[PDB]
Amino acid sequence: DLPKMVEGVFSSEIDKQIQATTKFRKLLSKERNPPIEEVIKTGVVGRFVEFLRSPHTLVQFEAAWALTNIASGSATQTQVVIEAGAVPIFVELLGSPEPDVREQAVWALGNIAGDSPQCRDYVLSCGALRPLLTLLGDSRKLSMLRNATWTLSNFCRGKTPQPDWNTIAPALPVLAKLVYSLDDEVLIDACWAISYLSDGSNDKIQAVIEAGIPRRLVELLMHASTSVQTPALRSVGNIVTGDDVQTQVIINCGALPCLLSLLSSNKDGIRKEACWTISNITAGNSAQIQSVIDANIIPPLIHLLSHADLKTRKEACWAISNATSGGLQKPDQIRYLVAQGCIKPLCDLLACPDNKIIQVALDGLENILKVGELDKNAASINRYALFIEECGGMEKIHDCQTNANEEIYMKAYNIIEKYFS
Amino acid sequence: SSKRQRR
Amino acid sequence: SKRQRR
Repeated sequence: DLPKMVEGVFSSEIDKQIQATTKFRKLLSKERNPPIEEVIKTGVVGRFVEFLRSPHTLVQFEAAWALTNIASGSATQTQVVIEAGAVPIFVELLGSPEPDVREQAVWALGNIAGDSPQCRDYVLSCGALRPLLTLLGDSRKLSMLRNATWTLSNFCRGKTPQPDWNTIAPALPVLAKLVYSLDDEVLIDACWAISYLSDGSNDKIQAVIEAGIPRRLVELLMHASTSVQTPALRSVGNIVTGDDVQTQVIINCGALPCLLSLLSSNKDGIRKEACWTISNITAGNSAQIQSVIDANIIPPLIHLLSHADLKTRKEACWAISNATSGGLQKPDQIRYLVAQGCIKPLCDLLACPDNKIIQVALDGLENILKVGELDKNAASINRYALFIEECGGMEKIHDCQTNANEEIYMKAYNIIEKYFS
Repeated sequence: SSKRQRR
Repeated sequence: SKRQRR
């Protein structure tokens, strides 16, 4: 009964303290509607934090568990725990001699850090990372590995703002190891954590590369579990947003055959993601476009330009359009894209409700044309302009002249003025 | 939600 | 050149 429990918590006797606190732990453990607020109203959160420094590990544990589940509630409920000064103590408890106390401290810090980026940063400010990274390297207990990895992902997670880089960066070596874990759940949280850190500028990508992480990520693209594949894919995608040499690391770890496979994944998200990743590889140099061609990725893409949802058609559009970048250096590539039937599905997208997509399809089609114009002058017509005319594409370019986006209509005009006078 | 209640 | 987000 609630007021007797309050009495127990404020008793100075360790056994009264422990019976009471356990009852609170159990009540905050309810599956449906834990009365977090009623508990908070009683005034005991301050006590639970005192209990965190008792020499009796059991009350440390029960207190930590109660606190963990208050911090599992709303932002204001979490803040009550933060206000009480629990976080610097939880960091001390990462060094407790008693493994369950350490684990519960890890768990509490996960929940607190998970409430928001500001909260995340607060926890990092209290020196949480280093002792967490240590537990991750030493512990053999699977539950602790699961918990500490998940909590590590919460330390990495968030963009408004992102964690300070030098502060969170030491996580990379530990994550490089956790992705070889034999546990699926560790694998998942590790991969998510990596995808948060790899989402950034090229220097951050570089740090991921030099931790040695790319090789195992690519291998995890083909993991049985879509829950593993998704964040591993996300991370590989992030990497190839880097420069050409950084992108080349991903090619050299054999990602292209995996990306070819992932195009046929049963999850829409993975397919869409796979296309986005490929588009950033075909945004690269001539040789990297050629890699995508030699991997037979182009036909599935061109197929996806017509099939599956619009978000998919959008990403495939970027991928194919990007691939038309080297008409000057290696025009053989465009002629290959044309021969695999890219023109007609590109023309279709000119009527896309998204203006960026219209521009991307228009760009691709201008590059297609310039090669046909080079083949024309070395022969007598531009056969690419002809196929664009008779497939109905010329009329769709014509309609782009009524588009208001300056980039779009001016681009559409010159194509008509140049290849369709 | 990136939080976990215990039990 | 290259598209972020993510």
